[PDB]
Amino acid sequence: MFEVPITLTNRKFAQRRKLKYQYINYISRRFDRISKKSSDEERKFWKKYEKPEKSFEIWRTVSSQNKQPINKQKMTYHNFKKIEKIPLRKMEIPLLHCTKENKLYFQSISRGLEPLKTSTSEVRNYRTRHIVTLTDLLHLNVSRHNWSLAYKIFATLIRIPGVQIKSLWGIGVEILDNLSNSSSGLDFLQWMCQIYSSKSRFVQNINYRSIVPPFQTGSRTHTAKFAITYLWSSLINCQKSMLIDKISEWVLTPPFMEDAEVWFIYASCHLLKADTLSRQFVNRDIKINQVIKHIHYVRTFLKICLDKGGFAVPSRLIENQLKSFESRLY
Amino acid sequence: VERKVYPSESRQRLTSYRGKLLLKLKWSVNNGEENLFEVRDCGGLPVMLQSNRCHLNKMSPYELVQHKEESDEIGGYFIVNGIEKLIRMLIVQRRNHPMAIIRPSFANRGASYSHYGIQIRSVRPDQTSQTNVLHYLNDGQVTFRFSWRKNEYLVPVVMILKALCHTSDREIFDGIIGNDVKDSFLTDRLELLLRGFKKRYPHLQNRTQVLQYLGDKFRVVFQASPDQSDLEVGQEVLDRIVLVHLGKDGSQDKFRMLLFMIRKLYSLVAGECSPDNPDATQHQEVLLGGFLYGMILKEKIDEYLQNIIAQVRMDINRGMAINFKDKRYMSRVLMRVNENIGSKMQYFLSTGNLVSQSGLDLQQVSGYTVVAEKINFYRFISHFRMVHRGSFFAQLKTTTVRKLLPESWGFLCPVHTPDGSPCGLLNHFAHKCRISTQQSDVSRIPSILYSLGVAPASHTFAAGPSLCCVQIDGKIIGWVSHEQGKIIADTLRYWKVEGKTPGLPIDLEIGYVPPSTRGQYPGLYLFGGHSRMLRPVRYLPLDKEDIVGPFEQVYMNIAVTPQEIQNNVHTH
Amino acid sequence: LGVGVQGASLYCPQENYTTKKQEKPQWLRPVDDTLAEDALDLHIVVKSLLCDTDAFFWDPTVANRLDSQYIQTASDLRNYRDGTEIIAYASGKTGSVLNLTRQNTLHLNRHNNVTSIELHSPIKSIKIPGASESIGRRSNLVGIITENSFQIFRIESVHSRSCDVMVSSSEPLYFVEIDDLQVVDFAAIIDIKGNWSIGRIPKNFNNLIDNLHGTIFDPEELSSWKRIEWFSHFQKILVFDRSKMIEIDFMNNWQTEVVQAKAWSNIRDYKRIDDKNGILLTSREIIIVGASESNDPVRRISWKHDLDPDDTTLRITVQKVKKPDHILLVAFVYSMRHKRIYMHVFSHRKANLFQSLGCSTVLEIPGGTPTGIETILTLDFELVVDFLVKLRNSSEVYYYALSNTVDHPEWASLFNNADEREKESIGALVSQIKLKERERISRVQNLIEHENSHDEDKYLQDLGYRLSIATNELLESWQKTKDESIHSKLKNLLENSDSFASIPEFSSLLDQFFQYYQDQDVTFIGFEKLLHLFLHEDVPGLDIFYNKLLQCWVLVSPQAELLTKEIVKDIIWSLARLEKPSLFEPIQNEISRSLSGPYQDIISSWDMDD
Amino acid sequence: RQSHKKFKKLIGHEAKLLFLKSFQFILKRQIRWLITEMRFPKEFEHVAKIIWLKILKTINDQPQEELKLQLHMTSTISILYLASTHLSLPVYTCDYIKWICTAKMPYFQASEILPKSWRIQLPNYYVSILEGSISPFNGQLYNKIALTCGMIHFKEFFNSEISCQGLLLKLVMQCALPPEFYFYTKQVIEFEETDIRNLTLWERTDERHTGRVSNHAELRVLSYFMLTINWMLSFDRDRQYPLKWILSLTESLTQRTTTSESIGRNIVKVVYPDKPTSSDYFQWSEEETLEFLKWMEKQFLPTDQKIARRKLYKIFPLDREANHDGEFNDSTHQLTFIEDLQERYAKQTPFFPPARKEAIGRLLTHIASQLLVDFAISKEQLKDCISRIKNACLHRMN
Amino acid sequence: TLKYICAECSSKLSLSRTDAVRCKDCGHRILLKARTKRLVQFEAR
DNA sequence: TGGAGTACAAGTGTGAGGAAAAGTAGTTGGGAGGTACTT
DNA sequence: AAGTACCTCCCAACTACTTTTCCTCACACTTGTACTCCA
Repeated sequence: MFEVPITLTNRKFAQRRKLKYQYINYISRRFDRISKKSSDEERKFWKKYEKPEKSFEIWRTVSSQNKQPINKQKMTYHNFKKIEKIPLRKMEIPLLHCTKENKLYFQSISRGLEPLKTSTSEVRNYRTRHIVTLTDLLHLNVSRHNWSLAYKIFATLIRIPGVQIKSLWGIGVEILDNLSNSSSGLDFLQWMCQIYSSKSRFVQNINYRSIVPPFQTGSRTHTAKFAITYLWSSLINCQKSMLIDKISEWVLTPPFMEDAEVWFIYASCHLLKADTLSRQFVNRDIKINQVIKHIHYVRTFLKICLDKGGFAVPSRLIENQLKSFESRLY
Repeated sequence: VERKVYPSESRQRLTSYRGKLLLKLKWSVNNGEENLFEVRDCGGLPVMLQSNRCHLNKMSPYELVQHKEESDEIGGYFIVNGIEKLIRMLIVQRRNHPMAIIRPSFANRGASYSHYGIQIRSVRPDQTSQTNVLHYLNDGQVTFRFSWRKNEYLVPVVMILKALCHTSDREIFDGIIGNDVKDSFLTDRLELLLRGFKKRYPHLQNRTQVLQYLGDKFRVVFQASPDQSDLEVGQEVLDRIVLVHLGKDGSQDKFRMLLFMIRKLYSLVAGECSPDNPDATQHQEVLLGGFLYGMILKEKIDEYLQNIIAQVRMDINRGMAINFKDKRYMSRVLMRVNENIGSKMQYFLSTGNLVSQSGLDLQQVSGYTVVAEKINFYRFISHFRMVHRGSFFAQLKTTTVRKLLPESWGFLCPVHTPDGSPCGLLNHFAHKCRISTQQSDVSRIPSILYSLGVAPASHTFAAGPSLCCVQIDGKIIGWVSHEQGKIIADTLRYWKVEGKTPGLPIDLEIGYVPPSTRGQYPGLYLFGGHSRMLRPVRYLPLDKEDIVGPFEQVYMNIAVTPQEIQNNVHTH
Repeated sequence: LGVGVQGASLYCPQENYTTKKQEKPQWLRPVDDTLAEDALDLHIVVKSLLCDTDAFFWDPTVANRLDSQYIQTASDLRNYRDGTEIIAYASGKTGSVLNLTRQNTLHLNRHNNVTSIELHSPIKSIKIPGASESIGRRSNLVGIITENSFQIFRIESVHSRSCDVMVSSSEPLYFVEIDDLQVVDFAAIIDIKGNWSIGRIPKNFNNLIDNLHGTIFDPEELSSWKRIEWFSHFQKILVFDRSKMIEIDFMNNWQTEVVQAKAWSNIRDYKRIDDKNGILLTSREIIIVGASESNDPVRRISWKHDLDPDDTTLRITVQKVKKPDHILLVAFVYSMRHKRIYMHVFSHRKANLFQSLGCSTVLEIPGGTPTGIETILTLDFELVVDFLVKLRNSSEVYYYALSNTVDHPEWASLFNNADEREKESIGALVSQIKLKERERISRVQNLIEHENSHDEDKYLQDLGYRLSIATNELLESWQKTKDESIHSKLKNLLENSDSFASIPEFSSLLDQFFQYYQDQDVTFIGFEKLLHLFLHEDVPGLDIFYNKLLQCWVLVSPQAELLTKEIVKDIIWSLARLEKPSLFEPIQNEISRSLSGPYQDIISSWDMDD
Repeated sequence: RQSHKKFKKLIGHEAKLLFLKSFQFILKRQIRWLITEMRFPKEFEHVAKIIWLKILKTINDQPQEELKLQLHMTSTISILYLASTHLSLPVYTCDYIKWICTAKMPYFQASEILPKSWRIQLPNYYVSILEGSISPFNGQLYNKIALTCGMIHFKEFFNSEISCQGLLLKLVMQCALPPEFYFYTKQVIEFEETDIRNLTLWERTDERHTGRVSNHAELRVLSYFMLTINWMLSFDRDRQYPLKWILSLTESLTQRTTTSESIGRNIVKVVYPDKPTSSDYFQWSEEETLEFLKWMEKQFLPTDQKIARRKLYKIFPLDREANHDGEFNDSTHQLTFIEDLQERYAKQTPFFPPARKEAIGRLLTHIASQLLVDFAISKEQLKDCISRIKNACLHRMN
Repeated sequence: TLKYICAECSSKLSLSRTDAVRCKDCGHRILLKARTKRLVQFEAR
């Protein structure tokens, strides 16, 4: 039922989804000469858009320069029955050497009738068949508040050859919520960003199967979601350590200047460092030239994200916390 | 994947302990209306052990055994293909202080050129060296001198003095004429310097017009771009060459120092100022390893910009792609240009050759780095403590550059130097000679001198050896009497070693020069900058530990044992 | 106001973390990590009842076929009858005709004067929009969708003494443009295949599409999925599909492409929550709670969540709960393929800084997949809530309430036929079995009498006698003709072999006969270790092989013994394979295949390498 | 450079013997195990070679050019099936269609660990026949049986002995009934047959069609329990099975237990999605699942950039990180197969019509679809199984 | 048996031909040779 | 009782598709850099 | 020879549509062999 980590190709289903997207390739070149006047056959469709690289969808904020007036030419029976007369006269030539349901699959989707038949649930391979049932069971007691068992489903899941990148890292909360004799959970995202430490450019043009980019690859202009999660995993775990002067040195090495938030979490590694140390046990020259640094760090680490892209902060009382840290010393 | 390499591993492999050089570029175009940011790779350059950038930095001796080094690891050197090498320190002239050299090796340059002159070495705040020699002529016409790439240029001084701030010629004149009209050696030598220029350049009246001519003849040897007018070339000459202690926003203050490098010079050709000896450990400083290494790394990314442009100059030979908002055409360029700064920097650390298509301000191009041998532990520690006087001075067999000199007291060891050919050129530092690396803060000190009896520079209109010119780092700011700065050299010392303001550092040297009959030029000279030689002494009133340079120590009476402290003489 | 955002969107997917920090060190947890602490929460259904009533595909244009929402009539404005709860549900042969008071349970009205109003063009939409929350009164009319036209009702003049609800209807205009209209919502406002419109709905009950409009048609929206709302009451509409958002002010000229989502999402609902600022989206694997901007209220993209499952039929309903410090939001995604729900707990605040708490799941009736579910908004940390149900292949409208603290049609029409021609035929066959069940009920009883007795001591050596002679016939049956190269019957006695009652002897007499052939030409097999597949467990001896068959049917057998006794002895003569020859009959057959099978066929018959 | 490289998809005839070489060595692995745990004797192994020695001749009688040897993974099931119905074993194909969904004998993924030397010289178009491609569905095990007893005379030369006293007796113990049902079905099988006793198996030599007469010997025995399950409590004046007994008759049997046969029954529901309530895995308990997750510990014995995943092994240990349930825990605390019988008989302790015929019809929903999962057929192929049993008995008594 | 030493993780792994010059318990490159029982003789001077 | 008309016993005939690993191959990340061109 | 011409020197992201050709059956044509209103 859940979104599965299986890389499996099928003969009859990879035809019929080519036979799906090539049906777009004749209903969109008719509409080129409807909205204007009035050798692989999939790659033309993907170059018609821009791949997101941020989330599941590519977005734009609204009250912007993205504006255009609405078409008022109504679309009716005299223009809709003619957008699909030219494909079915010519896209019926693969329909006579395909399988007997690649006719069935294709006629139904022009007329509503979304499939009850999802592909990887009857596949009965006995090895990608064991994966499907275990994934519903994986989320089951997680959504029922019982962590002794769903923690122990996962180790059996990651010894089956065929599992993929999605289920690896996002539900590592089962170590986060063991806590009695735990593995501490932080050394997990160390290794997960170790061997997957690619700085490859976002390839943007492959025919995307078996994965989705915006959670699990290390492409540029927005870094890995298995990378910035490690910082937020460790930093509140650094606040629970009461290693601040050992953790701001781990932003010191990577040159992730392809993003904005990774400097704001670095705009608090030296903020909270100046929380305990800006008391100094006074109630006396030694930490005065240490506190007075550890705010000016934050003064151009909060600014350095204001130099970067999208990160909207309430800049009135964030500064008022920072100004008041040096009023502690007076 | 990207794993953590340790310098134990780079010794086994016999490879160089390199760190990859990130270098992002700003390919902007069309009055900067399109802007491209390309963090591009430039090869690995070797990195110093126990630097910031080596992994051994904040590392326990217990953990140095965990990663297989000696428990008392020295560091501070390079591993160049297994051979442990380091950049030798060299002795160069003190920054930002106009020396008063006499030199018979000026008479080679032509007839009527004298033997005297003023030499300054203004460093830039990014450690770049630049010498502005100021000669003297029998004719009276003082000729400024500098070097831009590999050549030697001569200009009349008033052409600069007209160009620095917007002066009339009497504003130039009475600028020099502070007092001492009645001296017939000021008021007559000064005439031909003004009379000749009005005769030589009658058609160059004001500063906007003198920059029309100065950026004209120095246009194409500076390789400036055709969008820049002749004044904007000339302003860039005035911001790249003459007195680069400030650069821009100091074109008033760069004027007030050339009024000081002439009134010194006229107080030399009469002989009221005895000439400074550059060997004497008081006008010479230390050129460190990294500060040299941070100049050649600036030079090699100046030879990288000019090669990208040379590639586009190889694209004007085609009509191939005139496409400068194009993304891929920039990649078409830089996948062809030699962007390997890897073995361009390591080649400096292998052979010792200081290759430069531009050219530094130093005079030799070899022997900059050696082999840190390991034949015992005494030999290996003394590489880091050695300093070489300079590779040119092996020519001069006059032993003045080789002799033990009294200003080496506490800075250079009188004993520890080898015998044989470099016996004297290869003398080491002392047990406590600690060197300033960062500079200090000077945003507080001028507010303290004006709080004392110092009149400011602009309001005053005075000069001469008979007053005391107060300077900080080659920035003339004041004028007082000789008994005034005689107290300020005690007053600033109390205000320093006690806890008054964090703006006053303790590495600051207070070089008060007392006035003397035909001796060194009197003045009160402060330096706080990079690359000085400092050692700890014990200051007797308010008894604290004090820091004293080799320029203060020429005029102090520092006792040795407290059995031998006399009265009214020893402050330290 | 929130600190960790981007502006394109605002992230918190399932169970990983959040990305923000307010940093308020005032002794009260100086961090606002969204995964907040609470006690455990589990939802318990309350079973009740409310009322009564191609093969590999399922259509998107069918959305709703039942409704019950607090909508008020026209006549209760001067009277203080504060809001009504009326019923409307589809009925008929294929569901075309259309026809309460929350006392303790949710049930049909008490004097059942429902009007089964006749509709000759069938039902695919039973839905009201309601009104806005800050206008002063409720709406009083509902427009639905028929397969031929577009009808308009009116909720006027309901009473109390008769519990009667009538409507006054406007005549529907048919499809002048013959395209299937998708969803109606008011907020003759329509969504036909191709285009949209706005209409001034009339004000009489006895007796217009405005003169500016536009289209919505897309070629590469492969489904016919559409759904429409309005945005924030100021002349702005929202037209959706599986693909994008169409925001039109029909007075201005401004089209907006915010949700560019033909890439990896499939929008399966769009729902306007009653607070007009926070509007929810529940498309493909996404759960967006995108709010409104205060500068220009056109859209804010706010706190969103992923949806982990991979279902394509997810509807949604969202019920607010107004508690004195936070504002609750849920999400019911129910399937016409399966039973699972997947929900959230949100807490909307005033300064637009709102978090989530966790996810939780409930299931349904096993027989049927839920096809229609609506909340009960109730006149507007003990997480109690309630909702109605309706399922596919289940036309029985139950009631359930989530508090905090089935035979198939392939069976019934076949078995127990109405044949009078053969009524007593099987009817005698239930007395044919007892004619031999009780023929064989007393022969065992005489064996209950004789237990190791003397006239079956007659039998037991005769059982040795007639099972010792007729073995060498079948051991000299194939000695003359052993060269076969081209069996074990053991039914040689013919008395009954069923008139002797001893468990420890007849096993140990056949096993006594096995050792009698310690010579060749016969191979015997065992029973203590071969015969275990009934018991699913070890058999050390045959006394306790039978005893687990004897300690299992004590009461349910007729007096525990007589049917149990001839179970195992039957299996003894059903496992009567004891007369295969010795090894020299298979092995010389194995060499005729190894040698007439040529030099390719040696290694073809080859075990023994690992 | 070609001297180092071999095994390159090019083997002409020896590769056609590779599946004739590999598929007896894996056969050697399968029945040697059946003596070890499934307790079948020395006469279970000696039988199963000549069965394989005349299945080579089944291909060798066809000509060598364009031979297209028709075999499957169910071939080693079907030559094991001949070591069952000739050997007079009480076994039924429930005990082979389910114990491969527990995968006790090495049937699934017989390429991965079983040969250890005969993988690399395989062309990749017989690779879908040597390993665990799919599971046999909708009677696919019952269709290779037509290839088995059919071309060579398994009748005449040997005996087709579904021990018909057993599947009746097996279904007695499968669902906790009074043992009068063991003899109730006796005069039902013996009334729809010509030459009444000792049914035989369907063979095939000419056709390509599944049996619409449904002449499989075991499949007919499966239908024979399906009307006598309806008779004794609705066609009954005797009313011996009482009226309070009906409530704990169906729903007690439709209640999840945790025996070693009922946990292993659940994976048939996992592998086969087709039948309803095959997705009933959501309603497990803790020790019902740790047995399933230690059922994985017999799944995983068949089923330089590798030391990185060693750290994934290291940070996720299969055993618990502190005090698992192995050493200092229960010796004998598992509920057995002689318990869920006897507990329900302790539950159905009472012993001494429209509200009855509907309340017996609940039992028709359970056990006539409990038959469906224990053999993995479809309910529309249950309808081919029914429609030749009742009308012919309607045709034979008249 | 001829084996070698991983310099990094200190794990004695042998080396056949047509193999990577690597470690296999860690992923290290530089790898050093161990000694076995072999007769060497010395004067005690 | 002899003769039909629709329900139906009973033999053999057509093509046409799911298995999924198996290794090769679809554009731009990639991989480096002095040798190779007659205007 | 005089500084271009700029052609490439050149591997290969995750699989891209091929891909090795093997193998399970589907889905109804045939006219009695059955059970029957007019004749």
